[PDB]
Amino acid sequence: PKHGKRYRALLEKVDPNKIYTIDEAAHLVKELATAKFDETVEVHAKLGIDPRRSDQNVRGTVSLPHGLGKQVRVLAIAKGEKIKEAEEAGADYVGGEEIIQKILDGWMDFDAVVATPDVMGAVGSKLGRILGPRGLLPNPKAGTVGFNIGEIIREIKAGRIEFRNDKTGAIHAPVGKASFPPEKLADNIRAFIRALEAHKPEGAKGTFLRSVYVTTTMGPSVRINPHS
Amino acid sequence: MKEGIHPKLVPARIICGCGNVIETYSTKPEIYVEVCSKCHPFYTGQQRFVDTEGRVERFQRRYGDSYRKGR
Amino acid sequence: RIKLLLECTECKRRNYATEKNKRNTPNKLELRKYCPWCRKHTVHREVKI
RNA sequence: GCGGGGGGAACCUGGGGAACUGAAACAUCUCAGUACCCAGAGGAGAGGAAAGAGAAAUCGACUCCCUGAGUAGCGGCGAG
RNA sequence: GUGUUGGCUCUUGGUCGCGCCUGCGUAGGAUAGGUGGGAGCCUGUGAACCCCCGCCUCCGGGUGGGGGGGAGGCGCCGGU
RNA sequence: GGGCCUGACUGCGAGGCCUGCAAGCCGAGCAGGGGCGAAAGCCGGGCCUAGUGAACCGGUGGUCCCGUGUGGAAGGGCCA
RNA sequence: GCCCGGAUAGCUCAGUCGGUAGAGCAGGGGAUUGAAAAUCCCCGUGUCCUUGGUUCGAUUCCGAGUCCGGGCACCA
Repeated sequence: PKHGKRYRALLEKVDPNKIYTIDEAAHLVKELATAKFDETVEVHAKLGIDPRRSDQNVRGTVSLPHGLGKQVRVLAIAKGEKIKEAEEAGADYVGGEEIIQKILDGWMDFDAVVATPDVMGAVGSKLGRILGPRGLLPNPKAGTVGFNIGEIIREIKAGRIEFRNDKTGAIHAPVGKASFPPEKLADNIRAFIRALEAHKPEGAKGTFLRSVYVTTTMGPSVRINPHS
Repeated sequence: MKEGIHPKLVPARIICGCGNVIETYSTKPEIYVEVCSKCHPFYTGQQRFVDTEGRVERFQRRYGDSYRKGR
Repeated sequence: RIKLLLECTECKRRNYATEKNKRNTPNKLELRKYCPWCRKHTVHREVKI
């Protein structure tokens, strides 16, 4: 009845009988973990879909405002003015088909790729073969291709966070900071709640949003009740 | 009479039959079985005061016996 | 049931016209043509099993 | 100290309840709930004040006559 | 099947809920079951050094515990 | 024998073949709409006379007509 | 017209809960061989029915297609 984690204390904080609610969550999590540096809490969940028959495969992004500064990097692939707009907006990786070429070579530091319709051909076909079934290639309704490179990367910084059910029907995303801002992580968690909810294909019958949670990169993993 | 119920009347009639179906499924009714029959309950008992019976019939029974059980 | 089976034409969700047809030689291959009452004539298409 | 029982041409209530013939065969169907066995109250019983009608912000117990269409319809939608 | 046709009981199967507690085609300090958060984590072991003991196996190893004490280890970093 | 293409079109037809019934059968020409020529025009299956079956019943693709107070609906009317 | 199973070596058929394709028989090759055998070693071939999506990859996982096998129900 004794286990291998010093986290054990934090675990004692952890009383898994209730599924509680959102704000409560902000508080008890913020309190729960501030180990090295300050917690990088995240939300994670699972939906009653079937990602094999891609007729439910979802992804995109809500706009959890915040202020922001951490999670899911993105590549702004375009040319001059777009590098301008998106880079400034809030980009982690920026350039164009030159960055695309660098990637074909041996540089890929961005989870999501957003390219403007000006270097989109080079991005998708040159880097198509590279970003591939990694989730790193641009798609016209996957919040990944279009001219508003600035607008989308912008929200990435004020604040981005995307969506993409993995193999078994689950998503992950940043919806509030540790010592946060908490309300922020909340709001973005939300925008995602919504756009996701919308995407919800009419091919669902029952408990659709099955598992919905916040988990970090290398860190904690706890479900969140996007209700409260 | 000598076998109705005791706690009311459940001793009589029955006209019936069948043949076959397949309606709001694929068609009309395989119609026919011009037949006739019986249709009834069962027997049992308890005690007045040292020495008794009941006889009666099924359900009506159960509630009833309960009743005079009250007395 | 023989290499003679009956199909019929329907057109781009805007109507359906009929007529039987076959099975033999080029089997499935089933676009064709025809014209529905959709609009004034229109492709149609055909296919429809 | 009471009651019944026993009758009764037809009418009458319920009890149980059939082939013909038709459907130019005939198995659903049909004659029909008809014939007949019965139990029983009458002088007539039957039914008899609405968890009704019907849709108009309408009627108003029950029974029998005329009408309601033989239309509304029931169906090897056929005899009927 | 179900109604009278009540009592205790040995037990065995399917199913879904959680745990393993678990996950070894191959380069992979290494038996990575995914997809999320994602460079930090922790000191009721004062430690990865050592000790046995509990448990699951495809040599290894993974995991859960009792102790033994003297700022240490690992995740990072990189790398496959 | 070669090219290009769907009319083996929907709406329909006047007026005739034969026939008592129902059948089956012949068809200029008007409309929408196309296709073969540049066009004078042919094309509403094949070179023609056999490859055929009422009525019920029920199915499906409509439609978006009907619904037994009203909204809908089981269900259902006409088309294919 | 529904409901289940399969599709693999020439034959009959195994087959990770995604990393290799394997039996049994047929066929062939040597030793043995009054002798037939049995013995006895050794091999041979695979879009794993087809088409796409999931995944770093997939015989396998899911959809769809064709085929064969099973079954169960009606039929004016």
